Amino acid sequence: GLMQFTLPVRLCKEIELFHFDIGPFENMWPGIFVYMVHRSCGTSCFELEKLCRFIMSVKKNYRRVPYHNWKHAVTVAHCMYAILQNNHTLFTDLERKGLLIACLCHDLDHRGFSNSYLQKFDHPLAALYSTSTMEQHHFSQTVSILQLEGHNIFSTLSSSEYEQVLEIIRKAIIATDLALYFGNRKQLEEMYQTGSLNLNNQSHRDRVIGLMMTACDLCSVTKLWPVTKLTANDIYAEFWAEGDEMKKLGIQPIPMMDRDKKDEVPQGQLGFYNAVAIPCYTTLTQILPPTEPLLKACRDNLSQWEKVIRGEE
Ligand SMILES: CC(=O)Nc1cccc(-n2ccc(=O)c(-c3ccnn3-c3ccccc3F)n2)c1
Ligand SMILES: [Cl-]
Ligand SMILES: [Mg+2]
Ligand SMILES: [Zn+2]
Repeated sequence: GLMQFTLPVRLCKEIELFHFDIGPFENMWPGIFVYMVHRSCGTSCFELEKLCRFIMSVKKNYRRVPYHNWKHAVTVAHCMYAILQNNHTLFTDLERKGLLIACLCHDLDHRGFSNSYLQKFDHPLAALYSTSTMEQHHFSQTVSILQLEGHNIFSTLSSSEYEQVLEIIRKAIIATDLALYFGNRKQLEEMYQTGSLNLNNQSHRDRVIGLMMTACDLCSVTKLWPVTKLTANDIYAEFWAEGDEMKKLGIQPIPMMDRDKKDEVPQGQLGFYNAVAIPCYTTLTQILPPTEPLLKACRDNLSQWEKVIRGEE
């Protein structure tokens, strides 16, 4: 009960910032997550014994892939921590509980392949879940782990609170399907602009939580340039492996996934910043002003990629 987690001074201070990098010491990441739960939620939200057992089972069920791995899980959870801490009074106790867990679990058992590759391969999961294929699998994996003996971190919640938090977690994980982001952000853009955005409207909160999930999921593009640039390598290592597997199915991959077209990555990054990342953080900053540093950091990285093209690096 009186057992706090305490980080070294540099981490204690920098973990509060949006651009925090969780570092290369894997064995400190569970402790970093618990620290964030305790400050974001309370030392009472979860039983430490059950939480620690849940975290280590989640870790085991992430695969050794270049990008969609345990480090991504904890990175995405830290961005959500930074959003929640900078918007103290806007979120319920259940929401803060649900969303950190949703972020830790959002890519459970990822193989490093897109929904499109699963469908073209004719993977069994594509027959089970026709849309948001991997995201329905990630939620399924989350429910499976919660149901292991001694792993139900929500046990002290009432029956209705339990149904609510699992519904927050389901919608949050489904919302990390980037195919769904484009329409979600458009709707939020319309609602903010016409003044009809109402955070007491559950359908509206759901949409805002959706956008927070996209923002946390993409947060590699909101780090300092050296982190963003080095993470790009891991992201493209998966894209190129998927490209190889498309060629093995007798399909020419889109240039983004073709390792013969590495020359075109810098211009491909501009499109992604301009079509996806900047619009995401812009709409997020409009709804939640204290998340502005994500947009500023994203714009700085856009400027760095422009410099790569202009041959200045
Ligand atoms: C451009 C478009 O319209 N669609 C699209 C679709 C999927 C991927 C990317 N893509 C390209 C370049 C990147 O750096 C990233 C990117 C940056 C941080 N995270 N992701 C990311 C990685 C894997 C899966 C989804 C992700 F969002 N994503 C673009
Ligand atoms: Cl891979
Ligand atoms: Mg995902
Ligand atoms: Zn993800």
